Amino acid sequence: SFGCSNSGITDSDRQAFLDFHNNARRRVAKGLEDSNSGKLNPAKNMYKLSWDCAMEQQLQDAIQSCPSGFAGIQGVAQNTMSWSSSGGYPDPSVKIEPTLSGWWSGAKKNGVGPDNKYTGGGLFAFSNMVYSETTKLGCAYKVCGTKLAVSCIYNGVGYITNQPMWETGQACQTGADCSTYKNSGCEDGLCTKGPDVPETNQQCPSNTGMTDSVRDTFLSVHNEFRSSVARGLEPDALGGNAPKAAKMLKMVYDCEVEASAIRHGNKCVYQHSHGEDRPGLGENIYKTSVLKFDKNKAAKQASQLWWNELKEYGVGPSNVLTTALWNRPNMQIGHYTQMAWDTTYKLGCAVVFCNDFTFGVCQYGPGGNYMGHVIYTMGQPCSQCSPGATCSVTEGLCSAP
Repeated sequence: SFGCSNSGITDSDRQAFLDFHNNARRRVAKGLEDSNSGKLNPAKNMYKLSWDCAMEQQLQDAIQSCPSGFAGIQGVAQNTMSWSSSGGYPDPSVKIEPTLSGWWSGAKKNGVGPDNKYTGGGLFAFSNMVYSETTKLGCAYKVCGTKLAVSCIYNGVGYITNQPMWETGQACQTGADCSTYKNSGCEDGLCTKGPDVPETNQQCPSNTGMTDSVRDTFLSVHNEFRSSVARGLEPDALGGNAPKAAKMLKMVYDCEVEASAIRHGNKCVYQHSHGEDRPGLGENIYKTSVLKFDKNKAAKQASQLWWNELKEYGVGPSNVLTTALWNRPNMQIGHYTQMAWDTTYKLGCAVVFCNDFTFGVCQYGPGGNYMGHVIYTMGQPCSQCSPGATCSVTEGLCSAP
């Protein structure tokens, strides 16, 4: 049906954009898509795209003059292609397939790394098409005399350095296999996103700018990484895995710590707050060029980019945060350390839409990154938890709340 008002393209065009993307996504998911050398890895959690009229209309409005470069539309990644011909374009629909196949040819021509990680080398356009967490699609073309621009925008970002375009696994069998969004369906190996759950703010009613869904994203992503690291499961670029943690505390969400992150977030200056403005609190910051970026997507991406420091740069088996590891050229580790800091247990975050970037701030109480100190005490999980605390060996986190 589509139900789009835009007369710039036809339904037949919308169906050709949409089908090309989903057929190619399903091929990847099924492990059937060619690479430069063998087959691409199969995909779990590979979502089917749905058409979005609002996304389509906005993109259509931006290309009326066949501009050079990117539209700068909010909340989305963009793919773009320009054609020239002295004969003009009496049937622009015939350029849909070679545009999309030209975007797609990224992977076959250059290849994709063993973890399906984005590294560029010419995967930009392929990454937007294939990105597993993307659920919405909007495309449009415009004729400008002898010039044709064909473009698609996507509600997910696939060009982030070292982030996996998709996770290797079997394609979904039922909707229970789709882990990215709750209550997803499954159509022949493609996950299908259901309707959006309404955003609530019951955890911290005095604060403005944050919602419960975003809080639980930060909190669960933090805790799950701390659980993983305490049990010896997290890879370290400096050798093997990071050591087991003896007394890794489970984080709780804290409204006051949130209110403090919100204050700094609302200033819209990409830098650390002064330590006296967050007294006794650690801090992690994040921005992305994408404007008005989904707050949950921004929370998950920020958390992972901070965490990735361990597998990218490394800490080593002593687990000590040293000035020698700190001062490494082009290597930062301090965002990861604060996330893994065992004495740190209150989390409060903010995601603020600034006019220049989506800004993400998390604050940490009591706050780590003591120079010359271990990031966490090393030993068997739960071994050194405080006298009255609970801990399971299958999670490895000391908790009292």
